[PDB]
Amino acid sequence: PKLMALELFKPFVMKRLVDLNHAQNIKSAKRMVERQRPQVWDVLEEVIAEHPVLLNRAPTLHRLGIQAFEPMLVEGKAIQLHPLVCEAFNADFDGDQMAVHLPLSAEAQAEARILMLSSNNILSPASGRPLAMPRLDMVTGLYYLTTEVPGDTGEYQPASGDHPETGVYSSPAEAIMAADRGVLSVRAKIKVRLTQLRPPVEIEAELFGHSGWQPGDAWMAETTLGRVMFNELLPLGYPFVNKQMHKKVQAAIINDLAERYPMIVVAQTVDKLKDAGFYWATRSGVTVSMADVLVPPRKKEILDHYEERADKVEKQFQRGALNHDERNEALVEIWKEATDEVGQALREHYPDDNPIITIVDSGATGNFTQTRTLAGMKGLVTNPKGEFIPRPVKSSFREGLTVLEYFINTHGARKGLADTALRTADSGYLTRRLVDVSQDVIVREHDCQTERGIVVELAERAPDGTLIRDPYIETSAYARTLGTDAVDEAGNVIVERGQDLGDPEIDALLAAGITQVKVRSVLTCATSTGVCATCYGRSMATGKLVDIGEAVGIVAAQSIGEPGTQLTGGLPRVQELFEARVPRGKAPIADVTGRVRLEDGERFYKITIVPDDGGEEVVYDKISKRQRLRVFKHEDGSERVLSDGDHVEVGQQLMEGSADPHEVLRVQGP
Amino acid sequence: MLISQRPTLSEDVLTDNRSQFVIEPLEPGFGYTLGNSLRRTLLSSIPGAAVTSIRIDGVLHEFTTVPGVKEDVTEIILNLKSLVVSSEEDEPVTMYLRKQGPGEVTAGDIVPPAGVTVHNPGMHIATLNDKGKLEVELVVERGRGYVPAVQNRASGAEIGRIPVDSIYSPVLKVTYKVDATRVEQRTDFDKLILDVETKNSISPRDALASAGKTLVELFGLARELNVEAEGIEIG
Amino acid sequence: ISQRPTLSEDVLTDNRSQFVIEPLEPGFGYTLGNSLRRTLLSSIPGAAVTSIRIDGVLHEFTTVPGVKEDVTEIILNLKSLVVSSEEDEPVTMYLRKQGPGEVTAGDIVPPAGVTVHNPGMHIATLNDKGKLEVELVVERGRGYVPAVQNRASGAEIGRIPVDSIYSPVLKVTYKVDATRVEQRTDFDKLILDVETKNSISPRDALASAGKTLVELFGLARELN
Amino acid sequence: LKVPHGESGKVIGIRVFSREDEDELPAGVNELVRVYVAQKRKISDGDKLAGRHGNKGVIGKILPVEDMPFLADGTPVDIILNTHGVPRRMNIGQILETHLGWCAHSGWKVDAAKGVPDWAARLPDELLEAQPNAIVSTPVFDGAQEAELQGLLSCTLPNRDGDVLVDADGKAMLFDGRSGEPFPYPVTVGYMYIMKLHHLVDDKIHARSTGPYSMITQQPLGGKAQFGGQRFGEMECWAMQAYGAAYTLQELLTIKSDDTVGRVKVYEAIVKGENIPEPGIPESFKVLLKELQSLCLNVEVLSSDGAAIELRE
Amino acid sequence: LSGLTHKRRLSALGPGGLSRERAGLEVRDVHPSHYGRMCPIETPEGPNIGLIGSLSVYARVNPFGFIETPYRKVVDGVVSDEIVYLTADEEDRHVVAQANSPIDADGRFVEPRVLVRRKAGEVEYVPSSEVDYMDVSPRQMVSVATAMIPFLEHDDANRALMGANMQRQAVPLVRSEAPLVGTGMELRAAIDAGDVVVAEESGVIEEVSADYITVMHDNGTRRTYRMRKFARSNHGTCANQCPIVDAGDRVEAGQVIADGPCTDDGEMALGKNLLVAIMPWEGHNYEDAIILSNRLVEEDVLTSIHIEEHEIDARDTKLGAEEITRDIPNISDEVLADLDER
Amino acid sequence: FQETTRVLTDAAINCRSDKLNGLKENVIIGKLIPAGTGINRYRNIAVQPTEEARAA
Amino acid sequence: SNNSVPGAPNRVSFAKLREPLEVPGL
Amino acid sequence: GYDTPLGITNPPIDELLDRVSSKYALVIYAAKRARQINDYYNQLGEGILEYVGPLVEPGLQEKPLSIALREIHADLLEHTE
Ligand SMILES: [Mg+2]
Ligand SMILES: [Zn+2]
Repeated sequence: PKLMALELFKPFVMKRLVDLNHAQNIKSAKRMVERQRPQVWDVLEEVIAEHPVLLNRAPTLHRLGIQAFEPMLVEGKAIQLHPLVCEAFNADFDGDQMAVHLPLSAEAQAEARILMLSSNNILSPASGRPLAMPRLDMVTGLYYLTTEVPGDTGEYQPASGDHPETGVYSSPAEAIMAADRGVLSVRAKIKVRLTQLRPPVEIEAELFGHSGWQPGDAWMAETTLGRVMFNELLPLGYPFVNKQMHKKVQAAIINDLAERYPMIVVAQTVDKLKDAGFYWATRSGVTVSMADVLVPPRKKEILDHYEERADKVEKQFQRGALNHDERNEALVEIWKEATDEVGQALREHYPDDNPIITIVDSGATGNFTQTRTLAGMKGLVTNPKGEFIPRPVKSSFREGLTVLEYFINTHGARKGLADTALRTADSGYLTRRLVDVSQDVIVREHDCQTERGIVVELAERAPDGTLIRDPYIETSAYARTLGTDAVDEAGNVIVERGQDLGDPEIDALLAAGITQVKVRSVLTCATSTGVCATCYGRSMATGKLVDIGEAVGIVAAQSIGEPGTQLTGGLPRVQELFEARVPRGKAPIADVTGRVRLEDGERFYKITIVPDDGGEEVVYDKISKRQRLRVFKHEDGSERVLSDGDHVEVGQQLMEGSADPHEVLRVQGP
Repeated sequence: MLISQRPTLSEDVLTDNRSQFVIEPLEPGFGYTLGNSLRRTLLSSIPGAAVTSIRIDGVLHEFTTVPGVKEDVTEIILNLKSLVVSSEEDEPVTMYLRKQGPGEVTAGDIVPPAGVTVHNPGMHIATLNDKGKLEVELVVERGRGYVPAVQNRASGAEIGRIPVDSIYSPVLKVTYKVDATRVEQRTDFDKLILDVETKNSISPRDALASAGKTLVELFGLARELNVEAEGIEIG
Repeated sequence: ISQRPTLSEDVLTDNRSQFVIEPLEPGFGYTLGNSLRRTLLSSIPGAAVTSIRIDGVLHEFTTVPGVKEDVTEIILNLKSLVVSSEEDEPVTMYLRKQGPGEVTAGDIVPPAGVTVHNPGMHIATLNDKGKLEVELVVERGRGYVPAVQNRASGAEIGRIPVDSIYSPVLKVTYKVDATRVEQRTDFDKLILDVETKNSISPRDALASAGKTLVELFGLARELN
Repeated sequence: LKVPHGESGKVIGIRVFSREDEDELPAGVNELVRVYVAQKRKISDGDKLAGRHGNKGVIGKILPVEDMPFLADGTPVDIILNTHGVPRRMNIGQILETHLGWCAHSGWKVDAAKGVPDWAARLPDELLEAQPNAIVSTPVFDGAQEAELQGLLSCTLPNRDGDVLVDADGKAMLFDGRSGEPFPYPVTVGYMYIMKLHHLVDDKIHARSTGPYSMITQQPLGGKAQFGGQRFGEMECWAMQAYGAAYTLQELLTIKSDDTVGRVKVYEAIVKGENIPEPGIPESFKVLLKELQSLCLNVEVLSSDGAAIELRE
Repeated sequence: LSGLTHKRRLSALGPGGLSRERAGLEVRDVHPSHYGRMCPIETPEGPNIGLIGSLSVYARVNPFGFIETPYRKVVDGVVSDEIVYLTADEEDRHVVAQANSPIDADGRFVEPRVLVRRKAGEVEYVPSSEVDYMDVSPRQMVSVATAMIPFLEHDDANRALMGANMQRQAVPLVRSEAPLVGTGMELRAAIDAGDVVVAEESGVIEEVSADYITVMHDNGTRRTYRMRKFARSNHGTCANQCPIVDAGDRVEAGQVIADGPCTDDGEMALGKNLLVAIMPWEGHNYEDAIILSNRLVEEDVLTSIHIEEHEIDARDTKLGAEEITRDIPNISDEVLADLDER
Repeated sequence: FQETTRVLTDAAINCRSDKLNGLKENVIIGKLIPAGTGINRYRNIAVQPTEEARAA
Repeated sequence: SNNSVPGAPNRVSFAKLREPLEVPGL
Repeated sequence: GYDTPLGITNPPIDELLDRVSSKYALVIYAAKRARQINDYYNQLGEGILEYVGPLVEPGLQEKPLSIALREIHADLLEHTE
């Protein structure tokens, strides 16, 4: 706002007013600024040019909570913002305020321009996946503009008889004119010649032999006009795409852009995509009305059938052959089946062009459960204890509930609201302690030269064939640093040591067929104080190797503590795990390696351990409430339940539960 | 020229053949008043000439490739539409293209009668293998805008004339963005940025001048409806 | 192809009027009408009150004896007064009444050069034993200016700044009739409907809009 | 007494109380004056609006009248909501109300030929016909049903020009006012009752460059009426340490807050144009040193080699 | 509305009661016996949730301190117009049915099996020959605030809570308008809030002026009602009253004659009627924003009035006595232009 | 953290000297924190124009 | 009809006739 | 090959980081050069033979720090450490 920028930048304005001879002395200049004479506004836009400020959104959770920015004067009395960074501030627009700080010295201005600029922090410190992506309306705009409908005007028509090919356009410059006139709709399949967009990695091979594609070479593509428009926003040289821009597709495209290109190109691309998405969302025809919400016509039949079953069950109870617990179980199962059935019917009924289905399907917002509640039927509602009411809620919010049904729904949601209220402080209580413990960890030396590392399983080769990708690949060893060169059973090495794992490196490694890799970690880092840069790995915000001196403890503390809000085990489990108290389950372990035998009775469990190599069998006595922990025996089948004769290694957990960290320490090692 | 506080001035930034025109500062709420109307006039009110329909000697049904050529009929059409022309007489004229023997066909091989010219002879059209006869008849007409894909659907005969959509206007692509800027104290005066890319027929500045002339002549009809009105003056 | 310069036709009703422009190029009868609408509703000069003085009062948030409505409602009613003027200086009008009745805009006494175009309006309901005496300032301009842009003058304590709505135009709309049968006979006929506030006849407003747009577009025709 | 930072308006009433005029007062005082300042606020950005069904929101932009989309008749809409927020919250009721609002605004006349229709069987005869903008009621857990509302939407009166603006489904064909082309698809339009919550922006916006300082702690005052500055909580301290930012943190803690010598020096340097001088040493540290020395614990600050230093002056 | 709802609030905190940290999750959620006594939807959304409730519409308090609700007497498939008030235990020991169950115009049930609530919150179908009591009105369980929300049964409970907690935060505007779709409760709400002057005894209007209204009774006695103008409320808004009647108008006792703030024609009006459209629009209403037309700022459809108060007081110091004076030490007269001699 | 008297007196007896290598202490005093742009490696950076650049 | 307060504006309502008693003194 | 950057961003951070090993060093590098430039611009009014001023043409009264970063990017400035 003007009325605030004239207050933060008061001394600079005074100086430049006294300099340009609009005021003789400082006192007159200060008077002029305070009275807001029409001379000042000319100076104000000059002084604040490219002078960054800092925006913070109290309370701040993670290191992206305070970010630099460049100011722009604007009318009104509110601080505008760029939509993409809202998720960075986790701030919606119900009236949440923000604080503005201003740096003065040359050091502070340079530091705010280089380190803390918003355009440079696109990558989340936790995972490395960019968090500045199209979010709510951009997603549905793009999902509309890139959809294809098989029955629209201007569609492709193969030649037949006296009518030659209609629907072939020389260049998209002509296609846009055609759409403007009113003959071509932007979602109809056509063949168009392209001259600036690199064809997909496959078509290029046939059409060009990889002699080298160049800007200016022509080819022909079967697309809609929409995908041609959407690919003109991605950077020059990125291969053409042909896919409906669901949420996941955009995620993948943005990830590739982040990995294979500098940050600036990614930022400019994301801005262009936002602009196009907003401009094309308005015309999407996404409107909600009472007509769009449609009630399935077969609901009555299903309701009466399951009601007949339920009343028969209740009569069988009235005959004395059933217990109350049986009554509750039978009714719960019947009504769960009924809700699933009406949900299936509803999913079938709605045409794909419904605004509700368009909103929920393209990954914008919500689930299908909310739509089922809105249209089909409520289902089952909870109790203050935590059980399910035997009586269901047949009515749907479109059709309107009754007094008693609404009463029970009211009984429902207040518990959730109270839990949401209570979890707020417990989310950050952990973060405070974590930052307390690990504030002195700083990258100090560039290397340790020590080759001790750790072993990580990249993938799995199932006996069925080919390879099975490890689900934990993107966390455990996605962005580590190697310690030893990568070579397969063949004599040709694939990746040399010291080369950080990326996405191309990981994919190539999996293609060459490697399973276990040795990588450098931070546990084995050999330095008395702090850690080492190389042993640490690749920074999660820059995307390249971490710099010397960067604080690393605080980043980890924030990263662990931030997502604690979205919990429900849980936060107490995390607290127990870090504080390392004695666990509740208190599972046993195989202090001596060997086979396991069951001698348990009905009251307690008496389990014997027969050492493989001499030794003496060691027998544990425990409670019979715990079940045996299934051990993947040498038969390679983890479904083999623990039994006498199963073969286990040293320290194997015997029954289900969580072990004492101290015993595992003194048995195995660090 | 005093009632308006500030007089807007049209700048110009050039590149190869496209250009950017900046107008600033317009009175608040005028950027979209000018941008969209100016864009539409630029696209669809600049008279020019274009190829209407083609005739090929040896074709009965148009789907199959012409004998003795490499590019299909469709690629012939796509190459031919891009070719630019410029005629003076509004009545249609006819162009003849003749080629024989192995080699390649350029645009310069078109022999135009008086009053009709081709501005980019160096355009690849088709490749002919050994012993290939290619005789094409082009119909060149004048007008404005962009005709549909098929100029005439019910109009036809056994002559084999193929109707072809034509891009009459010499302007290809026009986009515009509207930003904010400040004058005096109010900080919402519109500034218009207009990007225009055209053919080799007309330089962009001349196209913009023609568009402005057309629009002012249109609004003069509303102006003359009453001789004496106040309005607003600018410099 | 076809070379027909456009033409305009006028149809008149009581206060609103229709204007038909034809024949326009395909896909161009919309933006033209939209430009006319965006100018007619924002840049038509007019005249309206900017300040009042009431005897025996100092500020707006109060009342006066003998009147059924306090000063705030008097200002609110006086806002929608319709006044037409041509002098380029702040002119002054008076309004006084006494005794029971209904003080309406008809009792306004205008000096030379300004006119009031709605004697049937209602300003206040004057009870018995209630005087009323007000003095009005009328200016010219365009668009709209907030009242507080006038308080900086630092004049006497009695003057009450008042908002202003200089725009006379009330409602504008359009329709397009498209002859689109596939031939060279495609055109758009634009029908523009205009209604104003009984102050300025519609044709004059349309003329003002046309002149503003002509002046604006003229800067593009000049070469380098 | 001066008007606090932010207030404005016109004085409308002055109450003066004096002890000598037989008026009861608290002991120790003689004259007490209350002055009332009134101001007529408007609506702008930042102000908070809300419907009745808990769909709150904040004002984002106040477009000129000609930019708003307008119906076919030519009346621009007064407010534009968003549709991505209805299905998630399940406050579908507002949609129903919106439809009914239009049915109430333009009035309806159900056709009584061939008897009353099936959906008009239970509808009381008072609601068969209604004049324009005639108010109606709808008791909770009773009142208008979906069939009745659907029937009403199809039997609405035309406007003064013999046109029906809305359709059977409840949608209408708007025109984009910013460009000119009609919207490709019909949109939902109706009348809604909208309030104005009491979280106004003008009592939240606040700025400070250099003003009063507290006389006890040598820190700037708090609150808005005291022309104070903004709290800098420890979480921001962690967030600044995370970036590797050092000079910014030291400056935000030393020469801006409680360096009694540094602040004047930096003001003079800025207003004169020279380089910002180095930070001094915060008053909090000197307070800590005095508190420690008052407990008989000799604390001194050594130099790098080992030579003793003093922070006396 | 804010005052009316504030007067009926039931608070579980306070002296002699459990503290904020004493309260657990057992003393916050709705118990099945709240039906008809404490409204289950209205509650502050902050940390005090559950502890603070609102009394229902029809509840009244028995002499001992328990809360009674009305009921209708049903003998044997016959509904009587006698109304009997019951406490919690009596409602426990009997059987009760909903009020929206179909009834015949003669006074008999139609369907054999009707829906009935019973003890411990159970609800089931039961033949019509043993139903003891039938409720009065469908709105028997809602507070006053939540009874003013149209189409209440179509909204989720969570959003209905925020809908009921925002009418208690509105702001009176300069000139108010009655809503187009109301729920009928607002008339009684306004007339019992007490902020609208209501004629005590019938008569005719003699002198009506912006400051006072004079009415002569039938017997010839006279009365004069004074009306507060631009008086400060507690939260800074303006409390203004205006007449609606005119001279010579016959009025009857109990009829409203001067609406207060947030009232038009004696009905609770809090906001305006705006023409709305439902559509995303080029990103200015992304994530719960709202776009407004400039017409609202023009016709001041939504302008309010705020009145602040400032207090000064001069006490007797030990060095003398402070005194309100016009002669400030060394202050230029341009600063001191607007003061009087005092 | 806790029991300030205990740690204070225990440090007092031993005449313990604290080297400001941490982030809580350096932020209590007000010195540049020894992380990021505050370490001694970068603090004593000198910068001069190259000899190739000169004023004609 | 259903209104008990004299002179109040008429407000037609969708309802089923229900009148054992009116809302008590609030 | 990217679109020409606007305002603060130019010169882009990557091209800058090509010429300096570690970004923390870049911060102090730019800060010290900017201090020198401001000092020269301060003394040019009343003194001679100060530190050498900007090595590239300043625009219409732009900040010294922008000049420092711009002239690092063109590699007109050496680095010692
Ligand atoms: Mg919020
Ligand atoms: Zn290491």
